[PDB]
Amino acid sequence: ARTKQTARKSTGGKA
Amino acid sequence: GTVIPNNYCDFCLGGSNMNKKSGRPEELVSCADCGRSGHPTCLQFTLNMTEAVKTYKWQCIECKSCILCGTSENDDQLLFCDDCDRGYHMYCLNPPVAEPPEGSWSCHLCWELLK
Ligand SMILES: [Zn+2]
Ligand SMILES: [Zn+2]
Ligand SMILES: [Zn+2]
Ligand SMILES: [Zn+2]
Repeated sequence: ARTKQTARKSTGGKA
Repeated sequence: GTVIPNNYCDFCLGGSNMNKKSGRPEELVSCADCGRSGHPTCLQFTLNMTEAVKTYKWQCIECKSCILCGTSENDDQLLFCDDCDRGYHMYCLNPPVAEPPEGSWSCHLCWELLK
């Protein structure tokens, strides 16, 4: 599952 | 408010006419609150998630607030639905949840609609 925290960490290319 | 969707993807800088990562045209999805945009594939969304996020006022990761209480507190506890990307605090669910599940977790709105 994703949380905001884990999602931030796995989508590191977002500006 | 003063929001206007950005016409470029935060990840690859391409517009909807050309995703620079894939080399294909691809629509952008844009945050309802801040206007930042991304190609769904750059956001790593499935195709069905892509369709879902276009049906409501989707928020980007930074803006995401809990559907149930409206806050953006406790990022470590704000689950994102794996079918629609809406955010829900584990402690706003009933029964509340101690830890993010392994593998997919989907929200009650999606459970009602798709099952
Ligand atoms: Zn892109
Ligand atoms: Zn946003
Ligand atoms: Zn909440
Ligand atoms: Zn959902």
